[PDB]
Amino acid sequence: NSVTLHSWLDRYEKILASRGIKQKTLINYMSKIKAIRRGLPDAPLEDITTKEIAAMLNGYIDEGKAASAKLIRSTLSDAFREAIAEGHITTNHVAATRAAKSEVRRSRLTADEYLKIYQAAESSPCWLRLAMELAVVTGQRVGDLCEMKWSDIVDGYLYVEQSKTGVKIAIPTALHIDALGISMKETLDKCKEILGGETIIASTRREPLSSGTVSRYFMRARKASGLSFEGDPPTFHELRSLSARLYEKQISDKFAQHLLGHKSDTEWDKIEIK
Amino acid sequence: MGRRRSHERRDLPPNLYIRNNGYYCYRDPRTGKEFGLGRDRRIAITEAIQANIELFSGHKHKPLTARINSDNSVTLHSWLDRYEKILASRGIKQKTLINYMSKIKAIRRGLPDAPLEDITTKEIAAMLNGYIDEGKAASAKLIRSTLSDAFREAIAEGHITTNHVAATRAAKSEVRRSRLTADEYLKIYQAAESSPCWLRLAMELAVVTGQRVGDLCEMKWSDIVDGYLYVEQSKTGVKIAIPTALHIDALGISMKETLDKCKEILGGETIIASTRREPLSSGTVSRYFMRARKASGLSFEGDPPTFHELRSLSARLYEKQISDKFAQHLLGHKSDTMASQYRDDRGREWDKIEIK
Amino acid sequence: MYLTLQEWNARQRRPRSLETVRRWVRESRIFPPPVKDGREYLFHESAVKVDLN
Amino acid sequence: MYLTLQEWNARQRRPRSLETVRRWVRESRIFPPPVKDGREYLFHESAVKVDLNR
Amino acid sequence: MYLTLQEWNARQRRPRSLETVRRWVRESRIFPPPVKDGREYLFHESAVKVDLNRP
Repeated sequence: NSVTLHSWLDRYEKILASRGIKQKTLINYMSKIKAIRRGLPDAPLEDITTKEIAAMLNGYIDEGKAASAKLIRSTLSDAFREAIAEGHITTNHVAATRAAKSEVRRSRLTADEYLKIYQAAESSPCWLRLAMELAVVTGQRVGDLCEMKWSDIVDGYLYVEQSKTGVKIAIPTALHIDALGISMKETLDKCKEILGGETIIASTRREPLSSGTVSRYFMRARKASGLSFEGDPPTFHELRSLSARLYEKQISDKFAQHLLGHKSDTEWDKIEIK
Repeated sequence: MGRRRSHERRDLPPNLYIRNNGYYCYRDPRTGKEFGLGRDRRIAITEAIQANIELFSGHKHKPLTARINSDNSVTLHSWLDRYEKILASRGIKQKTLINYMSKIKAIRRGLPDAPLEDITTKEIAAMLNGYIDEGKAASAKLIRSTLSDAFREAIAEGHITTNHVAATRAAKSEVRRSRLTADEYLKIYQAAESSPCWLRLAMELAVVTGQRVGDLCEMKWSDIVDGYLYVEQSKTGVKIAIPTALHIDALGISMKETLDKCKEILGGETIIASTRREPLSSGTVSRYFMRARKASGLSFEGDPPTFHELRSLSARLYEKQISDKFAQHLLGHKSDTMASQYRDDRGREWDKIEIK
Repeated sequence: MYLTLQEWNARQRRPRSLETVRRWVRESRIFPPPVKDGREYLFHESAVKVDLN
Repeated sequence: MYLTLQEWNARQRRPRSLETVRRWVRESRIFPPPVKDGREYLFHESAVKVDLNR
Repeated sequence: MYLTLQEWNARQRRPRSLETVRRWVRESRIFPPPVKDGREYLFHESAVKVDLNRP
């Protein structure tokens, strides 16, 4: 015999542990499995009906967390699909449901807003301002900005190894944003004088900092400025979105794509005469 | 009663028993005694069944007053009421939601409020075809499409196993609306004289820009900067910029001459206002256009043209006047599937094939 | 995983003689039915004495 | 995946004496044969008993 | 890739003694036979003990 839902979810986690994926990634799925535990009773898989699955799913959709429902529904479905592979059951009662379409409500950042936040970051340490200008001049993600060492800079270049995708690019130390008044070179040297550490962005103790504190302190200066938005207040990651939006009208669109680390393509167009 | 109902009787006929040793007996309507029938359940049951007769329609249960009950109670209308709520959470564009409700209110009036599982495919086609013979072919297509989706959500929430609506056919419906010609445009133009002034300007502005009627009565004079008319559609929501340097040589109208002709005559916050310096609904600009249509004394095949046809005629002229790549961006289109369908004639004027 | 004839009858309420229990085997009076290993029968831990008629 | 004679007898319907386990191998009553590797048989992960008779 | 005397024996179904493995090498009970390199023996990746006897 040996059935039951929970018993399977325990033998399912080990399966994903051999899939060979990122660390943080494996953790994301685990958090989804635990939610299913306290979301559905402990009984054989062949007993679980599609109704109970949608009863728990919609429960997270009404609470406002529609995005979470999508992942939990997409993860719970994979468990059953791998369960059938073992010969446990015969059908996937999760493929009968429908994922709730969620729309991104995280507002973007403009030029005026950024200037209002940078000045409000005065009460904050002396590395936040540097992290802001750097994240906008390089347009890189907060994750790699913390793993940047002064050894990466080679003859006027900036070797950056993206952790997320894995793309490898080299941003020259000649860039400059013509809208806020920031220069790549002047920004880097400003970090070598003020900060002074092994990494371009360090702490007051001359030591590397986590990527969870760089955007954390940025939030404090966000609510301290006193700016209202529509939806969810922008974050530190938005500096990356603002970076490209500026470089597209400062140089070229093909430049913003190469700066971010993209390869493929994927508002108010103009109707030319021809 | 003495024994009342018991638990074993719940699955046994009236004149049947069930001892402690899993044995069954055959009561006698003469003295009250009994004999030995069988050891099995369905066997001893069927025996007592063939003895007098079967059960009945449902269940007896008739003590003195009443008690708790928890039986089945499936219903279609009950589900529909819960379906209308789920739709309001799918993020719709107002109007579209009303369309659904208009199709749901017709189903509950054409189909019993019986259990969903009891709803056969036959009773679904009986009502469907009832609206196909009345000429309402397009209606039958929307009603079946909306009703079919209602069951897909039902299956997802543990109610039914299969959709008996995905088995029926969808009634095809060809467009009966005729197309407008340039020689017909001027005729209506002269028949709009008896009509207000804004009707002779809204018609020239809906043929020079080729914009939707709804997005034609929502354009303010502030949406015109440096000679560019920034228009944000409401249907698809695609933004565009129409230059004031556009004129049709097939009708003799300029967009810079028509625009300024709406600033003095009309005068208002909107390019196309009324006689009270106030905005005008989209479901009225077309109304006053139909009057001049019938008054002009015309004659078409099938359903007569309309104000929306001004968008079709505009693109038809913008394809021969300049190019095809021009009458594809001005309309706000991007796909390459309707660029050939919005070019058709439908059987109005023969596609004159020149040397080229 | 299984239980011997003695280990199964010893857990019963009214432990009958070996022969009698062996007879309920040939008469299929025990379901789930026991399987024969080599010389002894190994019933299931949930196997019960289904007394019918 | 190959197991020993002791580990194999532990994963059967009924664990018997090591002597009896060795007997089956000698009498060729298991598909496939263990194949002596040095001085200790190595059962296959799918090597199950068959049992004959007359 | 060539494994050593210890590495090869550490990947068998049942790890034995170093002196024991040395005995097979002399009894040709290792197919294929290891190669002499320096002072130790280098076995093949798919090297597995065999029985050169037909009773």
